[PDB]
Amino acid sequence: ITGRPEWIWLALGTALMGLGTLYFLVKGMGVSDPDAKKFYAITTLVPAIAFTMYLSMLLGYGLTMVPFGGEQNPIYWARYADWLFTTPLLLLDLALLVDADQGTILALVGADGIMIGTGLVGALTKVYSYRFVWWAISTAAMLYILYVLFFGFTSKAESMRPEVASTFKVLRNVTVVLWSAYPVVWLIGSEGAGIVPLNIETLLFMVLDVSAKVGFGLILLRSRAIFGEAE
Amino acid sequence: ITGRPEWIWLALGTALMGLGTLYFLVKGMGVSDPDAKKFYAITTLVPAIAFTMYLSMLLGYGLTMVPFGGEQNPIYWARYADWLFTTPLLLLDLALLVDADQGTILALVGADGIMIGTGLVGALTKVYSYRFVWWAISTAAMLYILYVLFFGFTSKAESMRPEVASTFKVLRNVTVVLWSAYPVVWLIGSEGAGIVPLNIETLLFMVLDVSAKVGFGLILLRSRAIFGEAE
Amino acid sequence: ITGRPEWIWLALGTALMGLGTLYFLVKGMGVSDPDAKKFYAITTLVPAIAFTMYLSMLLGYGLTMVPFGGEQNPIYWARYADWLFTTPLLLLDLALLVDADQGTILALVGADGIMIGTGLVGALTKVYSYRFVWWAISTAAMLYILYVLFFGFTSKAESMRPEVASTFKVLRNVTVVLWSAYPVVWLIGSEGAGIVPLNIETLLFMVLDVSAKVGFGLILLRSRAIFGEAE
Ligand SMILES: CC(C)CCC[C@@H](C)CCC[C@@H](C)CCC[C@@H](C)CCOC[C@@H](CO)OCC[C@H](C)CCC[C@H](C)CCC[C@H](C)CCCC(C)C
Ligand SMILES: CC(C)CCC[C@@H](C)CCC[C@@H](C)CCC[C@@H](C)CCOC[C@@H](CO)OCC[C@H](C)CCC[C@H](C)CCC[C@H](C)CCCC(C)C
Ligand SMILES: CC(C)CCC[C@@H](C)CCC[C@@H](C)CCC[C@@H](C)CCOC[C@@H](CO)OCC[C@H](C)CCC[C@H](C)CCC[C@H](C)CCCC(C)C
Ligand SMILES: *C/C=C(C)/C=C/C=C(C)/C=C/C1=C(C)CCCC1(C)C
Ligand SMILES: *C/C=C(C)/C=C/C=C(C)/C=C/C1=C(C)CCCC1(C)C
Ligand SMILES: *C/C=C(C)/C=C/C=C(C)/C=C/C1=C(C)CCCC1(C)C
Ligand SMILES: CCCCCCCCCCCCCCC
Ligand SMILES: CCCCCCCCCCCCCCC
Ligand SMILES: CCCCCCCCCCCCCCC
Ligand SMILES: CCCCCCCCCCCCCC
Ligand SMILES: CCCCCCCCCCCCCC
Ligand SMILES: CCCCCCCCCCCCCC
Ligand SMILES: CCCCCCCCCCCCC
Ligand SMILES: CCCCCCCCCCCCC
Ligand SMILES: CCCCCCCCCCCCC
Ligand SMILES: CCCCCCCCCCC
Ligand SMILES: CCCCCCCCCCC
Ligand SMILES: CCCCCCCCCCC
Ligand SMILES: CCCCCCCCCCC
Ligand SMILES: CCCCCCCCCC
Ligand SMILES: CCCCCCCCCC
Ligand SMILES: CCCCCCCCCC
Ligand SMILES: CCCCCCCCC
Ligand SMILES: CCCCCCCCC
Ligand SMILES: CCCCCCCCC
Ligand SMILES: CCCCCCCC
Ligand SMILES: CCCCCCCC
Ligand SMILES: CCCCCCCC
Ligand SMILES: CCCCCCCC
Ligand SMILES: CCCCCCCC
Ligand SMILES: CCCCCCCC
Ligand SMILES: CCCCCCCC
Ligand SMILES: CCCCCCCC
Ligand SMILES: CCCCCCCC
Repeated sequence: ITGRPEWIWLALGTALMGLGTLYFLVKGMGVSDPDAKKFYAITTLVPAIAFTMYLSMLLGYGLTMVPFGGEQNPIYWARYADWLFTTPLLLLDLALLVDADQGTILALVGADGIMIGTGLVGALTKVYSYRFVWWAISTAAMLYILYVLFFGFTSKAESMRPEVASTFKVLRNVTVVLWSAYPVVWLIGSEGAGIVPLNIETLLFMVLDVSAKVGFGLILLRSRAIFGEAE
Repeated sequence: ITGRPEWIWLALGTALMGLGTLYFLVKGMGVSDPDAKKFYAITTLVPAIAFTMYLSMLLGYGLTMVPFGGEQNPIYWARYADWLFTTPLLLLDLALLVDADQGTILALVGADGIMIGTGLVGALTKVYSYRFVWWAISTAAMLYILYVLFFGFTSKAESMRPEVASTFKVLRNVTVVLWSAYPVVWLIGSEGAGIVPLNIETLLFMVLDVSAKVGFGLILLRSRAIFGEAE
Repeated sequence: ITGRPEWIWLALGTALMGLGTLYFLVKGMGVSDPDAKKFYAITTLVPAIAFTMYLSMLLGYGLTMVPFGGEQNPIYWARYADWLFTTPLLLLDLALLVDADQGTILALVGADGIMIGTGLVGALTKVYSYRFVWWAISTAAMLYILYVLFFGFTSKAESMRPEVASTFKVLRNVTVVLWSAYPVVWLIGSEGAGIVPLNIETLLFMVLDVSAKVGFGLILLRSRAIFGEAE
């Protein structure tokens, strides 16, 4: 395990996701409100899935070698397995907060699936120049998602409770900033142009992942917006 | 890319799915009705997914070699990745049109999953005679789906709005004819008996795919059946 | 096929799932009640999926070799493909019976996904001692599911119809006993410590699978709890 310099960040990531999972699990024990239960379920599952995939990367299972540029390049494929399930759960948290219509939710989840799926294909593609074609398609799917979060959701939040409108606005802003960093790190890291070494890349993704999951969850689950308006 | 004679049909397929995706995306921009949004979301996602998988076939990612009959046989596995997601979306379009009950929708999607999954296993099976066992099981799942579309849905459409009944009937008929061709092409093509060469097989699937997705979508999204009855 | 001593149990399993599938399919033909249709759909799909995966194991497709302990160890990976889809369907049968809230259903299905997914990783892991780390995480996800079935569902059933409360209690008890055997068989069988040989392991899983699917389904589909209260 320690044979890879990036192991320290995989281990820290595993620990922080594990701790985040346990914290949300305990916190949600005292919850009976049916609406709050939905948000706790979604939000606890996110770091639990990430915990398993960080562990698989730490132990070496979630790593494969991909030939491109005349080299055997270490590619952590387990990231995409994580993201396939956790990024639509994160979007679902946002969509339920603002009572999004079903068509909009399906558009978001579908675009998200395309985003992660094409990122996976790009990560595993052996023809170097083609990796960036997949990156571009994935990034276009991301831009669609960000567009919807701003010009379909923000003006939906404003007709809702003030506490859900303010909580949505904060989580929207956190999401757009954090999620936009992922394609940049991929592009300059070992999957793309290879300018930033894998150990630093792994650190960067770990900070983004913990912030986008445990950070996000801490903000959401401390808000009164997750509860039905009750006396 | 041009090293494979079937590349021209993969390229045309990619282009037509891409163009179809953009057309539906633009067309749905001016839509606020919650019901119509569902149909636009579902129907736009279908060629978008197909676009990505056609591209993966064009660039060579979605192709693998399978030993059977003492030969290395080129198998485009990306078709099944496409179909796994797009065929239940197509069925969902039909089921929502007639306000199908939840049990029926689950039966359809489940049978569809079995249909595509067993087709994938058959496509990748190395014992030649066993490929046709999987083809038979998949075809039985197809026949179940077609049965339900006729003797569970058609008589559901008739108690609904005339515009939804007439639109459903047309899309049902398009679906049954087009979908029934797929097992025949598989059986006589490079996956099955090998009587029709891969380049012609690829052409045939491209025509079926564009018709079943973009053709289907053009009929559906031009109907007033996708809108709630409103003043 | 007969080259593997466990083939007889794979063949019997295939037959019993096939027969169970046909029986439930015929039985549900005379059903119009929308609630009952949901239970028939879910419950018929379960042995149908299991039938396909038992067949893939019989024909040899669903088997791979995994190096650990200095040996090439036969691992039937198709079990996890089965279980990935059938265990959440089984939980859905239980959850719908007691009209579980959406948050609880998502927690169950999510924990179940983690349970099966980590079992799959453990089954395919090449570092022997690490296989048991994945077994432990999977078992913890199982224990969460069993906890919810007892201390979240049982007291939900009691405020419902007596026929649904009594049917739920029986199916809950069947589920907890049968499902708890699976991690034990894995641990002592060819995936784990290797004390019980593969042919006996295969027998054990076949008895558990038929009981947990066809047995379970026979109890559920003969109950009046699956019908809406109607005059
Ligand atoms: C509604 C939304 C969910 C829409 C989803 C959007 C989605 C369509 C976007 C594209 C997803 C698609 C790229 C998934 C591809 C998975 C694939 C990378 C798995 C690895 O297999 C690739 C090659 C080795 O590089 O296998 C070597 C050759 C092997 C023989 C491969 C044969 C097995 C195939 C992988 C079977 C395909 C199954 C499905 C792709 C399962 C989806 C997995 C998940 C990653 C989407
Ligand atoms: C409700 C509905 C959705 C019901 C669904 C119906 C469904 C059950 C029908 C059968 C689906 C099943 C056949 C999927 C099999 C996928 C498999 C072909 C992927 C390729 O792996 C096959 C071999 C190489 O040929 O791998 C070589 C050996 C490798 C070590 C394989 C180990 C990895 C396994 C593939 C893990 C299994 C994961 C699940 C099958 C994911 C499902 C993918 C999708 C195609 C259904
Ligand atoms: C809401 C709930 C559903 C939550 C779900 C919980 C879930 C997160 C729990 C963990 C699931 C995760 C372990 C699935 C891993 C599948 C993996 C074993 C498939 C086989 O690939 C493993 C190695 C060979 O051993 O591939 C060799 C290297 C290859 C290059 C691998 C590259 C292809 C990757 C497999 C692509 C990943 C796609 C997704 C994992 C699809 C999920 C399949 C299913 C088994 C969950
Ligand atoms: C918890 C994990 C999260 C929130 C991950 C988010 C990841 C993305 C938004 C990834 C986006 C990518 C692209 C837009 C193109 C390049 C490849 C990706 C997959 C890194
Ligand atoms: C957009 C793509 C569509 C609508 C594809 C539909 C495909 C089918 C109905 C495929 C059916 C098959 C069988 C019935 C058995 C042989 C294998 C298949 C998968 C080709
Ligand atoms: C129809 C099949 C059923 C109901 C299978 C149930 C399987 C399980 C509950 C498996 C559990 C496992 C663990 C808890 C850890 C070890 C690995 C598994 C996957 C066997
Ligand atoms: C969105 C953030 C992307 C920028 C990442 C900056 C990383 C700087 C680290 C120094 C680069 C290491 C190069 C020498 C090894
Ligand atoms: C459902 C349509 C299946 C029939 C396809 C007919 C294809 C005819 C093309 C000629 C066959 C090529 C054989 C000589 C290369
Ligand atoms: C939950 C049941 C696990 C116990 C399984 C008992 C199997 C006993 C069979 C005898 C073991 C075979 C060892 C000699 C080959
Ligand atoms: C490819 C995996 C996509 C599914 C991820 C799980 C999250 C799905 C959330 C469903 C949202 C509800 C839509 C109506
Ligand atoms: C194996 C992939 C199956 C899921 C495909 C995505 C479409 C699912 C549509 C869900 C229909 C709603 C059922 C209640
Ligand atoms: C990884 C596969 C998980 C999906 C299995 C299919 C069963 C899903 C049942 C959905 C229950 C409804 C939740 C709201
Ligand atoms: C186009 C929608 C406006 C809100 C999205 C902001 C786009 C940020 C760009 C992210 C950088 C990705 C490379
Ligand atoms: C049995 C349901 C009647 C409607 C379905 C028509 C079946 C068409 C056969 C398709 C050919 C597949 C090989
Ligand atoms: C902790 C919840 C109480 C009900 C679950 C009973 C646990 C049975 C243990 C199963 C054995 C697995 C190794
Ligand atoms: C070796 C790099 C070749 C450049 C490929 C860039 C493609 C980016 C596509 C953006 C439309
Ligand atoms: C080499 C071909 C052997 C014939 C197999 C046909 C099987 C079809 C099954 C239909 C019930
Ligand atoms: C070779 C076996 C080494 C023992 C591993 C047991 C790990 C079990 C983890 C339970 C917390
Ligand atoms: C990680 C295993 C958890 C099993 C005990 C249940 C913890 C309490 C959860 C309350 C919903
Ligand atoms: C509760 C702490 C969980 C941390 C387990 C994984 C950390 C890796 C240590 C090497
Ligand atoms: C908008 C046109 C999209 C076409 C891109 C793929 C066509 C392949 C050209 C070689
Ligand atoms: C209807 C009987 C189904 C049995 C088919 C599979 C049994 C395997 C026989 C070798
Ligand atoms: C993006 C950083 C999130 C910070 C989380 C802090 C949570 C405290 C309530
Ligand atoms: C099956 C062929 C469909 C033809 C689509 C034409 C759409 C015009 C409205
Ligand atoms: C766990 C054993 C189940 C027994 C099923 C018998 C069904 C008869 C109604
Ligand atoms: C990591 C366990 C958290 C302890 C409880 C925190 C207050 C709910
Ligand atoms: C008003 C919300 C500001 C949140 C910005 C957080 C940036 C990481
Ligand atoms: C809305 C601001 C987006 C900031 C992008 C930051 C990418 C590192
Ligand atoms: C391909 C872009 C379509 C242009 C608009 C068509 C009329 C909505
Ligand atoms: C009355 C609907 C006829 C549609 C037939 C289309 C055949 C491709
Ligand atoms: C309902 C008519 C089906 C026609 C099947 C055509 C197959 C090529
Ligand atoms: C296996 C076929 C079952 C025959 C009908 C049983 C009574 C519904
Ligand atoms: C009162 C229900 C008892 C069911 C026990 C079944 C054990 C296999
Ligand atoms: C509730 C009793 C569980 C019995 C476990 C049996 C495991 C073989």
